[PDB]
Amino acid sequence: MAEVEETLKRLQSQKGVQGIIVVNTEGIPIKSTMDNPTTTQYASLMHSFILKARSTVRDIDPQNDLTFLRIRSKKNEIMVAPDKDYFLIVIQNPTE
Amino acid sequence: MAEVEETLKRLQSQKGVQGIIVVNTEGIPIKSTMDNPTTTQYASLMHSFILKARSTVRDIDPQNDLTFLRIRSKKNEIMVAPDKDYFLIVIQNPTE
Repeated sequence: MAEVEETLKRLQSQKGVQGIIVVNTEGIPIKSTMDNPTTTQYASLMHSFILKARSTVRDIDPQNDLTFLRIRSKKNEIMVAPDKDYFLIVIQNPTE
Repeated sequence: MAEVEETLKRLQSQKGVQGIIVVNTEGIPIKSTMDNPTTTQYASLMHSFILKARSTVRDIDPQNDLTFLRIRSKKNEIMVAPDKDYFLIVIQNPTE
């Protein structure tokens, strides 16, 4: 938990970050700064993102693994990837 | 089409590139450098990939549109995004 808190501090301290969400293996948002309705949705939505893309990646090759999933949108970029036992979600302005 | 072809030559000319594929909205790989079975599979799950995320993003909000899909793997990084009427896919070694 502290790990995410250490990164959230610098993120929320810098300009560009819109909010950081953290979901556990159970699916519950252990921590989040986004909106109420925006967090609850992102929790499952994001969690399902890596879950869906994962089953697909397996088709890309026999021996593969997921460790990064970005999606540059029109509003902002939300970084999401599989962690030890949780799903990190970093939302902020676009970089591309 | 030519645009993608111009970028393919340079890519195939440089190291790192594993293989580039060019699929349309219908599902026909106008261009491909990978293997026979490797192309069909890639172009197969390709359309299924965008259709998967595009279906999820709809939950994030009403007004939006994906324009970048990157997935860092263990074998290589596969980046794909929506084009004029096709889906460009650049496969090569990892960058980050």
